[PDB]
Amino acid sequence: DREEAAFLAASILIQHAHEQGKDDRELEKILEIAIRILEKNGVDREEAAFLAASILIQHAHEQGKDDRELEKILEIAIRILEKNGVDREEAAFLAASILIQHAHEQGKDDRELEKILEIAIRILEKNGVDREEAAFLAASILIQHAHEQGKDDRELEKILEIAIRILEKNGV
Amino acid sequence: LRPLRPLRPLRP
Repeated sequence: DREEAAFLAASILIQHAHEQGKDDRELEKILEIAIRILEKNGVDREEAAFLAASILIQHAHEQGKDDRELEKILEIAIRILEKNGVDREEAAFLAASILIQHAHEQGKDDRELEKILEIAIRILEKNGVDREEAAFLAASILIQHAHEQGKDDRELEKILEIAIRILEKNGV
Repeated sequence: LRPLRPLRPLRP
């Protein structure tokens, strides 16, 4: 299907560019061209930027990159979302959401999931929201995604406890 | 509380 065909093409291109190890300027040009082809195939501009950012972040998380290069990838995604008319606060929120949702879907253990949460909080705080609001946003994303995946009461309590640790570590 | 759209899984 047209939309999904463009999505797969963009995914191949973005992931291959990232695997090559090319710098962030060439990478940004690749993201621009992916969004242009998504847009040419009838996808909303904001939605095309969102899809490009999710592809980038999900590939970078699958490659197990360290926290510094990962937050650089996140900054790239946020800049692209900004460039396509998304409010910077909403852009950081979307990028953090992408990251945390992918981490929960991977089934990553709690010690590493807390690091992922802390990274999302770092980028939300760096954009210009309070640490309390940023941690609340992170916890919100995690809780909503876990409840939407139909997880059992046990996993729900584990998720809630992780979120509560986050909040009482970052302002409560 | 902002609703969140479902994530799309990444291709292999």
